[PDB]
Amino acid sequence: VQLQESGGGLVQPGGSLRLSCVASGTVFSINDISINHLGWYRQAPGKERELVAAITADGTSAYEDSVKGRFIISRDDAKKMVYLQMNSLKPEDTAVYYCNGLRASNAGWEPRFGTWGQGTQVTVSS
Amino acid sequence: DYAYTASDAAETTNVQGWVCLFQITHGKAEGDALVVLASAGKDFELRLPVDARQ
Amino acid sequence: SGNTGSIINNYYMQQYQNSMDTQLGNDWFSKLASSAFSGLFGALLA
Amino acid sequence: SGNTGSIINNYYMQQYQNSMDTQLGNDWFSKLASSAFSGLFGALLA
Amino acid sequence: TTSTGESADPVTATVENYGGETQVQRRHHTDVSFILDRFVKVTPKDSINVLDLMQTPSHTLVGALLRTATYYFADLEVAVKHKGDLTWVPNGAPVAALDNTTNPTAYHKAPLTRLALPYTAPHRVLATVYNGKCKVRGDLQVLAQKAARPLPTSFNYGAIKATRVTELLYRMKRAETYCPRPLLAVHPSAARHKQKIVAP
Amino acid sequence: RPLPTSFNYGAIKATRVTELLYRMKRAETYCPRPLLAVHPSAARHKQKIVAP
Amino acid sequence: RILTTRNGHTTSTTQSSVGITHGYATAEDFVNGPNTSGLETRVVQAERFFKTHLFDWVTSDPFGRYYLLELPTDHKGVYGSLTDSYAYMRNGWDVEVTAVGNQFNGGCLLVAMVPELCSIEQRELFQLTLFPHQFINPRTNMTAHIKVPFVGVNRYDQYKVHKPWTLVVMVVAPLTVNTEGAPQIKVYANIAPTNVHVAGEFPSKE
Amino acid sequence: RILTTRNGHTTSTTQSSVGITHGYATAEDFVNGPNTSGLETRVVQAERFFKTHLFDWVTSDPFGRYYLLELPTDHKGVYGSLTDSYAYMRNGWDVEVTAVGNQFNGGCLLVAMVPELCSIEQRELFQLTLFPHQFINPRTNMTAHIKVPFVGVNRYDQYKVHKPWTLVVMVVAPLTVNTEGAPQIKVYANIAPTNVHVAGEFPSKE
Repeated sequence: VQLQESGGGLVQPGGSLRLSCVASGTVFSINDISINHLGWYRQAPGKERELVAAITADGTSAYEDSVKGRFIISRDDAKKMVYLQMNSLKPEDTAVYYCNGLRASNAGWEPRFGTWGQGTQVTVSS
Repeated sequence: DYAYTASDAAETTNVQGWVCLFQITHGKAEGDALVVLASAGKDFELRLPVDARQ
Repeated sequence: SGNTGSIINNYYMQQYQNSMDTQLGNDWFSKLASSAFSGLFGALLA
Repeated sequence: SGNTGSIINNYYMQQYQNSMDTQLGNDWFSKLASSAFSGLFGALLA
Repeated sequence: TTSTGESADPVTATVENYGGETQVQRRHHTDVSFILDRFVKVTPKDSINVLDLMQTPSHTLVGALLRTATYYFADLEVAVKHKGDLTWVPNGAPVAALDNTTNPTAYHKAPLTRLALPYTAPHRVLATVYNGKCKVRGDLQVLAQKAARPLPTSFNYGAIKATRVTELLYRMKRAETYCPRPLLAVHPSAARHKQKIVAP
Repeated sequence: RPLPTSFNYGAIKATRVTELLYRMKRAETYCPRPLLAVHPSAARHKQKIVAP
Repeated sequence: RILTTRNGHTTSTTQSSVGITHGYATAEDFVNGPNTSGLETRVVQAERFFKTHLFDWVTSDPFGRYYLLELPTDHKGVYGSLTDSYAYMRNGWDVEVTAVGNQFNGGCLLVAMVPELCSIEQRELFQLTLFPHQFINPRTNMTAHIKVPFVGVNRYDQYKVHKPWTLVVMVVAPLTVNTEGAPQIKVYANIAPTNVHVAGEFPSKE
Repeated sequence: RILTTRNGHTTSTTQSSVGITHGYATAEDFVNGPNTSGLETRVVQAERFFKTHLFDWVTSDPFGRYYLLELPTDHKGVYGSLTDSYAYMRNGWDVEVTAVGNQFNGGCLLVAMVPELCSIEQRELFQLTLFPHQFINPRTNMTAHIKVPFVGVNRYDQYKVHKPWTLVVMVVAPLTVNTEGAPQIKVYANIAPTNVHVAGEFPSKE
């Protein structure tokens, strides 16, 4: 019911990161599925936590045009895991990432749909 | 015509509503208890058996 | 009257398929649930 | 009356083969197509 | 609707108290005979198995719904997947008889073999719970009482033996149940315990 | 813009599924909608009928 | 002495009740008159209960303290929107006042429905038993019930410029606690319109 | 060819009318079902007309131009408050569309009531005559009239998450003025709910 993440800590800018989503297992209920729409959120110090990307049930992927083209996302449902690729490292990556799910409303994706997450932080400063 | 018994929510999006118990007023009844029970009705009905190992 | 739905008679005699009950000479809950009080108790206005 | 053509009764009771409909107490197009006007409209000569 | 609480008498309040309407009910799916009539898997042992209805796991559908009755009665059907030949033996018979062929023996025919057995116990009814045990040496008493509070031994439908048993499933017919008992659900940790329903 | 999730007949699962076919019985239908054919590019769109 | 009232899809039950008081009439008179041209209509979705707070009865209030409540008041349901959708209305009232303290208290209250009350004199309080009324004596009961019809010099009224009724609650003997009673008592009300009628639709909001 | 309709305390009269079209049924089916427990009720103050503006028919619009209007829309009367006071509703519709230009114009329009219209294809516009419809040809008439019942997969609906109907107006032949006709034409509508029902009251506003 609460998703764990791993692969963060203190890291130097210019490396290569693959954030991993260690889910609690997704006990999620009844056969009403194909609304499986996960995503990633970033959070700034004292500034409202902002979205980064969102994955649809099968194949569509959108990103914030700040990071558009730089990141790659994909999910593996056969084992039920989802990951986040981090290439082209900038100073803008200093934020805490939350592996969570989306709501897919008419205007825009809404948040959990959950209790809360823990998070992993990637702060890079040279 | 029918409604689900499943979906432990731990989330948003209520489907069937809420019920609310209030206390209007009271006279010198501090600390006294009100026990409450539950049971089926005249026209309750249950259908489609399943086995989720609970 | 369990979970059985064929319409053709059984092939074997009833003596071989099941065991036979004898007589000597639940089901209280269906009498108990029928005796429940439904109406209102006090005087009714409006 | 779908696509079924056997002449021997079904083996299982009707309760197990299909689901049972209940009552509360298309097909408008077959009434609508029957009410079409066929004859001629004006006075007819020849 | 007011009434006296202590009296323990049933009382039901309909929706006609505040102007509503009472509708029609169909309760075919909760009958005891219906719901208990289906196969249930059981973890088998290699050579000798004692057919006892308390070996169904308590979390399955049949297991718990059976365990909310104090006394019961039913016939039995089994479905076995084995190698060699399968021999059944009635209630209360010597264990040497598991080797003799004159007892009902089903010769192997693939894939499995389904049988129908009667009720052969000497009592008029069976029981799911029994108050017979009337209840340094720290571990001694622990493992003494733990094995001194099982059920009596004549609560079974017989035994089967084969060269190897791979599957074994039970099915009850003509079920009757007396004197209900508690039945509990999984206790949520959060505000609700939700199954992930069929949904992508 | 998909349909609601309670519009289904259930689910099936197996170690591997290779084929799956549907058949409807006692069908009833209400409130018709459009139904279109392949739009020819030329003066006619012709299937090649059984002929050597 | 149990009594159960019901208005619409709401109910209310009391166990210490001394009856209902029908004040000034037991039925309703002619609703269709020559002044509406036959355009009136009834609204049955508007007849149900709603609650409010009146005051706190402390042991230090002397005889003659009163509380006024003008009917119809600011409401938010469908009834409170009827007064925004139409120009003429008429309806009777059904009131119920409750003061809950244990049976070891002393004192007395007096509730009454007064037509067109405007600043009663001080000596006139001795004669408030001319209007439909009921007492609340903690020794015996805890509830009061009254019923009133529509009165006025006109057959339909404009509730934005005239409030024809008034619920007033007075103290005739002060409260006493005697080390076994409740230290104080809070008074609440419960009101439901009966036999509403409307005419003369308004234009939209803007 | 005069025809006069009346809903509540409002009326409407036309002199160039070719009839009424009853689409998909002529009566209403069972309103009381096992899903409301007998708590529904009718509201007759909610059945009357209201107007709106649709678009301007200019001579430069080609075949295939359409205009969509989702029912029920933002309204301010008593009907627009019903959707704020209750949780389940159901009602049928009664529509009327008018395009006024003199009889020296050319062109044609086609109005139709479509259940659950979501982005019809371009080729599917050639088959819009499967739904209840009527033409507006300035040479002959100036008004259209349609009547539809309540359709849905449920017996009562939640209008905040589902709009079961849609009024769509399409152009089949462009407008021509010919130095004797009006330079352009404005299209208006006139709609009245029929057979409303409600259940499930809400708490107050705040």
